[PDB]
Amino acid sequence: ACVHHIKRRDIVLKWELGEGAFGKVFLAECHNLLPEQDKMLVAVKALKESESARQDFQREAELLTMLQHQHIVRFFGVCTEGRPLLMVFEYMRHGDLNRFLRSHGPDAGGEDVAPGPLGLGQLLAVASQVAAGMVYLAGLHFVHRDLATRNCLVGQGLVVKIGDFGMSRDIYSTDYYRVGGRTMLPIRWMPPESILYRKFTTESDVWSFGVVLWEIFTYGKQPWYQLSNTEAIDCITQGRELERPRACPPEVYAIMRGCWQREPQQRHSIKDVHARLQALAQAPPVYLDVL
Ligand SMILES: CC(C)(C)c1cc(NC(=O)COC(=O)c2ccc(-n3cnnn3)cc2)n(-c2ccccc2)n1
Repeated sequence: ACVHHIKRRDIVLKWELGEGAFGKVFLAECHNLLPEQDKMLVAVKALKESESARQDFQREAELLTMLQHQHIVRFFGVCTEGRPLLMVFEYMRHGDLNRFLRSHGPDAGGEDVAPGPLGLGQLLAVASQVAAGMVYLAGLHFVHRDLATRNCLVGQGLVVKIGDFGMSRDIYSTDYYRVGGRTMLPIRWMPPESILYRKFTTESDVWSFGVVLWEIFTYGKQPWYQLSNTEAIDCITQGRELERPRACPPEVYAIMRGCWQREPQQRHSIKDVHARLQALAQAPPVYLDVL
């Protein structure tokens, strides 16, 4: 295929970062990858096992290459020469966004972030970048089907990027409802038409962003954490909706409710939601203090 390739001798593994059921991730040095950077760090996902998995690897590499954008996960290329098959990603300091949110919550500094909880303007900065990525995917008419903070990485300078990780099914297994045997539905992020009728569209993606907007202002709490999976399915289908968090100002909770309209056709577009959040994010301290 028309993906970029990387020679094994340029890659040098340092240590393991994480281990899913279908993939290990390592930190590694990569030589001669970029022009200005002779020696840079990278994340290296190694494929596990099977003849069926070799095809899924192929599909990922193609999708990732053609769907590159400032706020989508950065992908350099593969290493086909000799097993195991490697995928080279850009290394992201702070890990996934859920972990980052939990570590800087109201439960009581650093290089990238001030001490204590994240500020209103900092929270809105994260919401805007995640929103910016969904405008790009909506534009090309690709549906994510599993948008959450656990599938968002954070880097140096608090740069946030959207992805889709198989490690999330192991680390955050509680966030999925198992069905059939090998299927896993993230019911707490899904709209009514997805749960009942099993239809996923761009409108079903906006609902999930509303739930992602709720995650951020709760500093990474699970939606409907008090309810079990079956209790949560009853709750969403019967039209009951999440509360406004303590950190969330009224103006921002209006944007969540905007995403949560029952009939899909009456929900707001992702472009208009981004417009509000980016405008709100870049607003001056005088405006945001009275917000
Ligand atoms: C563009 C979008 C969102 C539609 C998409 C993206 C992916 N694939 C990924 O996200 C994969 O990423 C990593 O494996 C990864 C692991 C570890 C790291 N890192 C840790 N520390 N630093 N980096 C960084 C990436 N898709 C996919 C498509 C088909 C099948 C499966 C997945 N679909």
